[PDB]
Amino acid sequence: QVLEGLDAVRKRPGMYIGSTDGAGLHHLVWEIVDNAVDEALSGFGDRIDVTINKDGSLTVQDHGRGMPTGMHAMGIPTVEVIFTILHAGSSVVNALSSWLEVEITRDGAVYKQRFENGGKPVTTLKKIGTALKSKTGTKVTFMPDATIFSTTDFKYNTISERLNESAFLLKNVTLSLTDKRTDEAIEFHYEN
Ligand SMILES: Cc1cc(C)cc(-c2cc(NC(=O)[C@H]3COCCO3)[nH]n2)c1
Repeated sequence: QVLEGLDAVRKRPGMYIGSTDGAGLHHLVWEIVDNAVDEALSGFGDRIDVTINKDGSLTVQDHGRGMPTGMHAMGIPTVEVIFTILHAGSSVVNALSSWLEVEITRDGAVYKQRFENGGKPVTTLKKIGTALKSKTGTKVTFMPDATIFSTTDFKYNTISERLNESAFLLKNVTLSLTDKRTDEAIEFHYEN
């Protein structure tokens, strides 16, 4: 198993997300959402909020355990390793984004790391604030690289359908979509 940098993804994006059109663009969304969904499947967090931001970026927030806030080797944050080392999901999105921010909440603290220009870290994982001890979760916001995708316009209906389906499969978890470009909004939740 050979590890690679994010440059490898950028030179061969089709190999990881299939294409660089609308389908490939939305694959980025699926990757980030599936992480939140996987966490909820394990029973952590009961709502997953997706927001299409006005600047074109997209936000996914869950209330699971939060990504690891600890250190890897050489003082490098565990989360930075996940977002910058290709084990060939998260790193792929980061590599194909002009910028990405990840915010982690756990143990009364709120941490944040920011990446730019294809996943280059411009900060470390720094504590930016505090929260209630019970509050946990992960928030990821990314701006897809316009120099890679033929379209960077997220389609509300496409994402809405995918979240609806994810909600039906999860059960007892609320999935929401909010379009800040049009003020459109919707929520999905299926009981059992
Ligand atoms: C939106 C999004 C994006 C990413 C990369 C991870 C996650 C995420 C990851 C997790 N859970 C974890 O990372 C687990 C990993 O095992 C220790 C406890 O935390 N919940 N949510 C959510």
